[PDB]
Amino acid sequence: PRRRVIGQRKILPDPKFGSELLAKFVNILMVDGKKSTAESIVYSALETLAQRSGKSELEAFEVALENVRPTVEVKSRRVGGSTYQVPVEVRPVRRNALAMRWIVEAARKRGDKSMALRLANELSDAAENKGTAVKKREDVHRMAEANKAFA
Amino acid sequence: IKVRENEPFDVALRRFKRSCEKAGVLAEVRRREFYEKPTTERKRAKASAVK
Amino acid sequence: RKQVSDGVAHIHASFNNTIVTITDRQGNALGWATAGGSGFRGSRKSTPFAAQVAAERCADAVKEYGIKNLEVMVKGPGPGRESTIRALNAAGFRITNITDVTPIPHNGCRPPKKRRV
RNA sequence: UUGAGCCUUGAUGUGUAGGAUAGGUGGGAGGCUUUGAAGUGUGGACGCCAGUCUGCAUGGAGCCGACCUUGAAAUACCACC
RNA sequence: GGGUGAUUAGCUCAGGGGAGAGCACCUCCCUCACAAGGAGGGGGUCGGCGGUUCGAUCCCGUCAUCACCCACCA
RNA sequence: CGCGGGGUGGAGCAGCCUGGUAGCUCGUCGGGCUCAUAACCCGAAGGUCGUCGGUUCAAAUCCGGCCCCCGCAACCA
RNA sequence: AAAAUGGUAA
RNA sequence: GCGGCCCCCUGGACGAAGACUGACGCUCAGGUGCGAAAGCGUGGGGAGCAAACAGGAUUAGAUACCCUGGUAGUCCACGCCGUAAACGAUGUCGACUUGGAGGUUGUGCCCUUGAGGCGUGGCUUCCGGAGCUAACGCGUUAAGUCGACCGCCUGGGGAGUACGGCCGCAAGGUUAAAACUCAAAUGAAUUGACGGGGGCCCGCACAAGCGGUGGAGCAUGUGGUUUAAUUCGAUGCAACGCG
Ligand SMILES: [Mg+2]
Ligand SMILES: [Mg+2]
Ligand SMILES: [Mg+2]
Ligand SMILES: [Mg+2]
Ligand SMILES: [Mg+2]
Ligand SMILES: [Mg+2]
Ligand SMILES: [Mg+2]
Ligand SMILES: [Mg+2]
Ligand SMILES: [Mg+2]
Ligand SMILES: [Mg+2]
Ligand SMILES: [Mg+2]
Ligand SMILES: [Mg+2]
Ligand SMILES: [Mg+2]
Ligand SMILES: [Mg+2]
Ligand SMILES: [Mg+2]
Ligand SMILES: [Mg+2]
Ligand SMILES: [Mg+2]
Ligand SMILES: [Mg+2]
Repeated sequence: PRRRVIGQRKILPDPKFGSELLAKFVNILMVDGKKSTAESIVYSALETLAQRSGKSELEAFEVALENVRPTVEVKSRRVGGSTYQVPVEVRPVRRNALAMRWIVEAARKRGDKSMALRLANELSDAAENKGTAVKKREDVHRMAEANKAFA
Repeated sequence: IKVRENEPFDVALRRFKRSCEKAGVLAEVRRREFYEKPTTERKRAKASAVK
Repeated sequence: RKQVSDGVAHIHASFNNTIVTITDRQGNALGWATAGGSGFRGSRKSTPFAAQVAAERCADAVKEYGIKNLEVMVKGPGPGRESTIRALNAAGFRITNITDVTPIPHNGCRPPKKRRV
């Protein structure tokens, strides 16, 4: 980072649906290098979501993300010897990266029986934009709005 | 300072301030400078202004 | 009320705060607003964004007088100054003149001693 | 000049079931109309923005009203306010 | 004893169809640490009793309490 | 000699009418931060309530003795 | 924003 | 030391040409005068600023730096004080010794044939030659080569202090020692190291992330304590599942 601007590592798409975005999602959910366990959880959650709201696996999942993608965030700058919180726009790829991360943390905290059930409920609430992950996005937007003076 | 702008306008044109005192005088007339500080800042100002 | 239809906007920009006062053409005030009074007290009120928000509020609270035109008189330095003028233009006012009235002594009274921070 | 007023007249009046800017109560089953109603702008005010009390103007012979509702039912007219 | 006024979150105070502010407590970030900031969660029969309309913190009388003026004060 | 006020953790001070569960600064102890020490941060421990005797189911708190300390008064000759 | 100190000889 | 504009009184410097006096000159102990700011006395004045002082912060503390106020003073008239890094840290006068680039102010001639060409004075700034200098540097405005006169110095501390004299309203100024004590104190420059100095660059250094330790039980090492012995060594990073 100091010197060498670097490239990007490619990931293969999801076997069931052939989408890169969903493949990244299982990676975020994976723990201890157990991809088969992770993909099993995600597929079960997606199927439950699809039959809950009709719609379809990818479209329902995308709708949930759109309600959690951030648009601006604060970042300490410390230029003149004082600490500020300057809002900054979010890069398009970093948007869903934060969205997917936030959803997983919300699901992990949610107290249901199975992880698939936790995940299905969490991003189902996200589709109706009332879950904890949605609350996280609102706080980030609200904090950035307050510090709009700096730019 | 004084600009009597005509009806075609989208730019402030506030450029006579930099052509005038504007903030140079304000920045220097806000704290007293004991006579000998000026003389010294004047002397070094153009001691450096040599090529 | 009284439909003056044109006045003057006085911008008092300093290093710590900015005050916007809209008067008629005889110096009778009609309305005012300040960066400090628009929230964001402290270090956030000496910013250009602080100044334009104050200008927008001062544009409000005088709409009853139906101002259409106004000169702007700018006083002092500060992070505001230019930001307010843009906000007044964006607020829907026909700016006619732009003059600065910053007081410049012909070196009269002695200023305070230099800060030794 | 300004209020306190003072003694008269015009307006004044949103949860909610509803045509809704239902102020309470009664005489109360009919009115004003050239002592201008209808179709339109006008401005103070307001508002949980329903448009209203309001000045006149092209205008020139009509509808309200019980009815569906509401805890309340006609400001149809009059009156104790 | 008569008159004048009052009782509303832990605190300081607003308000015939809506209990409102500000300060407190816990969290969130924030900060070197803080601090200073911004964001959420709360926390009241609106003192009780009784009284009209549909209720009416709003309206009325009685209590318990507080403040002042006055009577009382032999 | 007479009259008042005090005695509470290691130090200086609150808790008295309100007899039914000793708190607050600095100190002390353990762990952090530092090359190390101060400062700073986190977490703990520390109390015959001067002594003795009573009335109370219960006494730092209410009463009456004793010890110590502080402050007033001790005048007319 | 704040930021003190470092026993004797060798 | 002296900055708005105008008037009144007044000192010095420089240039052109000519006339005049005829060594009338240079330096100067003692002496006399002038001498920033602060300060003192008497009488005025007082906007701003601001010692002292008061409050708010910061801090371990903060008799400070920062913030809010604020008296003397800063201003005027007269009198005193007589000191400054009063510095060019370089006494005054005179003569001589290669150059370059500028500023300011006079003056002669040539077609001014625009802001030009050729000369000749005064003051002033920078860079550099020989020479000088411990070096740094100075260098026709010398710290170069010489002459005249004056002032001053003789290791550091004690000490520009004590005592005495003179001066002052005071504050104090000026002249100016000794005992005692040390073997150094000091100037310029060189190489490093360091800086809460500057520039450029790099590192799981930060930032972006993931998973841990610090809490529990147990394994293991160390410190401490204990013991007859608890063998010896390793001790910030770079000792502590180490020999
Ligand atoms: Mg200031
Ligand atoms: Mg002499
Ligand atoms: Mg003086
Ligand atoms: Mg004086
Ligand atoms: Mg005086
Ligand atoms: Mg000050
Ligand atoms: Mg001297
Ligand atoms: Mg000098
Ligand atoms: Mg000298
Ligand atoms: Mg030279
Ligand atoms: Mg002396
Ligand atoms: Mg003497
Ligand atoms: Mg990191
Ligand atoms: Mg452990
Ligand atoms: Mg061993
Ligand atoms: Mg050893
Ligand atoms: Mg060894
Ligand atoms: Mg190892």
